[PDB]
Amino acid sequence: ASRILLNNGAKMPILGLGTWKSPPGQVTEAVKVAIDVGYRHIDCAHVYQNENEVGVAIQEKLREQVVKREELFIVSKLWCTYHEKGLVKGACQKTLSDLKLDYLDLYLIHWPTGFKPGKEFFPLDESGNVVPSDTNILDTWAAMEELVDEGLVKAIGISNFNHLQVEMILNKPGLKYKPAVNQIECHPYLTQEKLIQYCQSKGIVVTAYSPLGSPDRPWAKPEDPSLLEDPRIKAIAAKHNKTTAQVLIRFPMQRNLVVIPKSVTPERIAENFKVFDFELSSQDMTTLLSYNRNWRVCALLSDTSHKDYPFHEEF
Ligand SMILES: NC(=O)c1ccc[n+]([C@@H]2O[C@H](COP(=O)([O-])OP(=O)(O)OC[C@H]3O[C@@H](n4cnc5c(N)ncnc54)[C@H](OP(=O)(O)O)[C@@H]3O)[C@@H](O)[C@H]2O)c1
Ligand SMILES: NC(=O)[C@@H]1C[C@]2(NC(=O)NC2=O)c2cc(F)ccc2O1
Repeated sequence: ASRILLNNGAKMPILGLGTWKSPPGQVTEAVKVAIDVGYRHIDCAHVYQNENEVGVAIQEKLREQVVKREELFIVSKLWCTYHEKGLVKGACQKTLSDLKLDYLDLYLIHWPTGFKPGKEFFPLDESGNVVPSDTNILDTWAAMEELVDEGLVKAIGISNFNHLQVEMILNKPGLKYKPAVNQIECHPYLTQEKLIQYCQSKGIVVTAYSPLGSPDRPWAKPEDPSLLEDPRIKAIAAKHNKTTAQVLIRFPMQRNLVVIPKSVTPERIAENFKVFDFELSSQDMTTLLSYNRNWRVCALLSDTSHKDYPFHEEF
């Protein structure tokens, strides 16, 4: 099936288009192509600095009647410098304005770490450390709950939350809405079995980010492992007459995950959508799971000192 049911009773497309690092001069055409070929979920964020250009694409395709607003599933995220109760609404509203939407289908707390508010996304002290916010995740969650009750967003969720942090929200006194989604890094080198099982056990849908191992990540190094070039994964793809990327996308789909590969290349945008026509075997799935090495693309390395830094815990 192409959509998964969320605990808010809305349906979410299991395949979306990622937009981190998509250049502003290329992302409007990328999102136009993606909607033309069938994508109905766009993953965005204010920190990516391209929401205006994403929005231009969405609005044109609504105008052209290629799609209806109800058929789209648009996702954005609250940056770390906006965890303050009094800043959350304006951050959401700026995203809405830029995307030229009147609601978001899903708004996520981007990280459990809150940072000092201000112009800088990574505010630093004179010694180079990121300056934190004294706001805690539970008060940030209540501010997200307000957004639902104001009609700005249909669902709220979290991202890069470890199992104890998810539990902290689930156990929040006075909890009004559970998180619908936990968006986390997930691919054959970081298979996340524990955190996924916990989230699914609670009714929280997991979205897999960097599913191709983010080969365009700014800090990539030639000696890092490469999913797209892994000959073991290439061999599974060849067996199935699909590309390696297509296997990497289908793999989380069969774990009941949502997945959000990024591309600004039209050919690849289309390739990446052609994953509803084949099935990996259970053996294939277990083999791909065996490649785990707890290798992370996104570990927020500039702020491992934060109280709420998520990746010291084992999961
Ligand atoms: N919540 C968070 O903290 C968080 C963190 C990281 C990512 N995310 C989200 O997850 C999305 C996906 O993760 P990501 O951007 O890190 O990386 P990714 O989707 O794993 O990999 C994107 C890279 O793969 C290339 N690529 C795409 N399709 C390909 C194909 N079929 N064959 C060969 N290469 C292909 C892209 O190139 P081209 O673009 O040149 O075609 C780009 O260089 C992000 O864009 C963002 O929306 C969220
Ligand atoms: N270093 C990290 O782990 C994160 C990753 C990350 N990419 C992403 O999609 N979400 C993120 O937060 C990102 C994006 C940025 F625009 C800037 C920094 C940045 O850092």
